Amino acid sequence: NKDIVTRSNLYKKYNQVYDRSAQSFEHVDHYLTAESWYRPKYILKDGKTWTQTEKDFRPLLMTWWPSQETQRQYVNYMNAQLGINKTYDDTSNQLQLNIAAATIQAKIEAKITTLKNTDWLRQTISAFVKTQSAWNSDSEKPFDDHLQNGAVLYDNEGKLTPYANSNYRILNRTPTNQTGKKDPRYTADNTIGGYEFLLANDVDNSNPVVQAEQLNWLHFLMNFGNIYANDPDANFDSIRVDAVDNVDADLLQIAGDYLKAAKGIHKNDKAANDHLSILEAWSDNDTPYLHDDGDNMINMDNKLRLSLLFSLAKPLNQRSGMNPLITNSLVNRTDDNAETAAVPSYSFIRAHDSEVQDLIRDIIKAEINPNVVGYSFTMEEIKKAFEIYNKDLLATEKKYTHYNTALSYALLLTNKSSVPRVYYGDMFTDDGQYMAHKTINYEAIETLLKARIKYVSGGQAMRNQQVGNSEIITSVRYGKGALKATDTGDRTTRTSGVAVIEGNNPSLRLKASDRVVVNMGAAHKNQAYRPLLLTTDNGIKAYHSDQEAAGLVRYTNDRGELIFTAADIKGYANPQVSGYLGVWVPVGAAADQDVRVAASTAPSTDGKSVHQNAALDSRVMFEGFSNFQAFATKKEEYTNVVIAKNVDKFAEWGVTDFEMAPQYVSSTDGSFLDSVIQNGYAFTDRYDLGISKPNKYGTADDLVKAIKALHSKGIKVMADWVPDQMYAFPEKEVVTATRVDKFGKPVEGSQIKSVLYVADSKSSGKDQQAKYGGAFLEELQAKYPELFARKQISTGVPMDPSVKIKQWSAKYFNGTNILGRGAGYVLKDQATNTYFNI
Ligand SMILES: [Ca+2]
Ligand SMILES: [Cl-]
Repeated sequence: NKDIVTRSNLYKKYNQVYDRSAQSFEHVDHYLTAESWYRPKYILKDGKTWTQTEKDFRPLLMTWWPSQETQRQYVNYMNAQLGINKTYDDTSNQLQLNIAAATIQAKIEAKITTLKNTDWLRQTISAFVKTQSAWNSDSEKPFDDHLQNGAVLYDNEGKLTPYANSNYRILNRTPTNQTGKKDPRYTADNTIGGYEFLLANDVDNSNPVVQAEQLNWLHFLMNFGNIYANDPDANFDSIRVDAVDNVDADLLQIAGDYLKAAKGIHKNDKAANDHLSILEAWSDNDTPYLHDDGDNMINMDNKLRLSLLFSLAKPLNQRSGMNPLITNSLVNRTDDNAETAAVPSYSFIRAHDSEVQDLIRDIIKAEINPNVVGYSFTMEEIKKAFEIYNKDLLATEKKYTHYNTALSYALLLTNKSSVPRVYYGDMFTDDGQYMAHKTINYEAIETLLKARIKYVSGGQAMRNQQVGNSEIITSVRYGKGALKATDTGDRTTRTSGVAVIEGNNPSLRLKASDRVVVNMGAAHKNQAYRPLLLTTDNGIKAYHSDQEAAGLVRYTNDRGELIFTAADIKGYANPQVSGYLGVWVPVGAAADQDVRVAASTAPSTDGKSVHQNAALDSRVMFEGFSNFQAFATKKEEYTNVVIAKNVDKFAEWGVTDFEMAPQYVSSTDGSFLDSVIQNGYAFTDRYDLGISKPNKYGTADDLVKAIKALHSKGIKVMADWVPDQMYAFPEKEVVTATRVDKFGKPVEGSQIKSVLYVADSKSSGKDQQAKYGGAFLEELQAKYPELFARKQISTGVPMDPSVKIKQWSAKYFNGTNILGRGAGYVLKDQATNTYFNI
């Protein structure tokens, strides 16, 4: 318990602790750590004269050691640090070691007076502690496939840490596994459809008090303008649910219920489309889960992503056939004639995380360091990887980066029955200042986005034709008002629609007798067509008007068929195309032609909130950041400042939904990619949206101006809801902990098995969390009582708003990534085998 901490020290009555008080020890929850300092009764001032101790704290390992072997190692170490040329071996006795320590002590106090400070000794003792297997990674091994090498799970009933107890920490309650059993309804994924421990400090989203706080935070983000700036035009309109497969899926009912109660998205498409919210949910069970739950949010179409990636973007010898582009999707686009698609979705080829950091890892693991752990890169590894990356982008033969980006975007931006999401890093450089440098594909993508507003409407037909040595796909939109190939349309149908012709093989050669006959639809008999995009020897030629293409007009026949031959279609191999891209639009669309349609106020009657109809198809999502954006050097280069200045560009592209980066002030621990490039996903304060300090994207005021500028053009703005984990807490806590895998299963024969461990898991209690934490739970329970009545699926009980989280503490977390502090960091009395409690 509390004894006296010392025949280990022969200056025992000088070096013994000032008093029996707690104020004379650097403790964590009244326990002592190998790095704990204390106030002795006397200091050996300048290693000369025993002086009698104000702010004169000294290391405990100066005068106390857990084992005699540790004293030896401490003597050997500090001898080498202070220039004492003498080591002591295995057979040395206790008197020799005590005199060695009572010499080290003297020279320590000499250097404290010479150097006039103590930092050097903090670093020297820390360094010594990290050499001992019981106080470093050695006792935390073996490592597992956790992104940060391993995790520890906080025990629900800890006799020595009752303040860290919980009746919850219910793990792996993914949408698939929400009830603690695999859902029998969803068979596309044989697994439990995710895992609890992803990164850093894992928030216990099974805790009813934490569930209430996540809703509190959700309300805050959807009212950020009203709350921060008393400005109702600066609110986030929508959310992205980050890391769905790594959190308790009760948050999906909580967020869906909130959108229904607060925004009325279930009433009609106008409400739903004004607050269009998305998941990042990787399991193939999550889409059908979300559909049954009421389409309160939309998921990615992961099948179409993989179809694009493997048909178009992969290297030439790893490339699949093209037919997946038609059939391997939530929607079979062979003949899509539906007023409303069965399931709503968003579609993409890349995102901030998907096919960016994966490519940087491939480059690092290849040409620099093969022992890289997950995505835990150093900034130097990143900077040099990007020299290889940026050169590969402009190569015809790419070894690392995507082929056929423009072919992918031609399908994404003409496909029916999905909301396309354009990735920032496909129009601008993944690195560098925001919107500073255009990619070689910027023009093609910009042309398609403007064309989409003007031409892309009506039913869809995709065909896969075997011709010459290879294959092509055609994708057609029949024009506004023409759902079917037989619809003869009105005037606007005639001057809308589009044909996309694509091949994914550079050797594609048509025989002289080969015809590609593309049915444009019954509205397009005997009609002039002109190119929008054509593949050339060196890249892609874009056509910004009918007149720019005046020389390349061709005609449909009396059956409404465009016909192409060897003269028109062949394989190419340049930095932009590896195969063929041709895009054709009808001649004579007015300069201001817009075939998009607004969401109706008519009541929804199918029990779903979001409907993949012409109104949702008219939307475009923009992922408005890159992980590897440069840090701003001046205020004009801040992302949110550039966004406000360039908002006219987004409206011109038909961006309806601007997905902003997470706006939380980033932690700087560098324990993951996210906390090295400071994207916003690694944070300590959920409510610090550039308030205490700028985020990577600017000040809180810069954010407010960015949201208002986007709102000024009718553009909705999405907040990144990130309830899975938090990084780099400033206050230590002692927890009873067990070494686990990412699923929370206890490991082999770990020395960390219901033992004390020192976590960084307490917030300051003086941050934005302390101000806004649970601040809106009374307002929410008053307006929307049904939210707090619902018995959540994973727990069987409602959210508990009776407690407010002003300070994060281990009792609200499942556990943490291993911190390299070891299984024995909390000091015991050698004799009693008892943890020191003060
Ligand atoms: Ca989790
Ligand atoms: Cl259909």
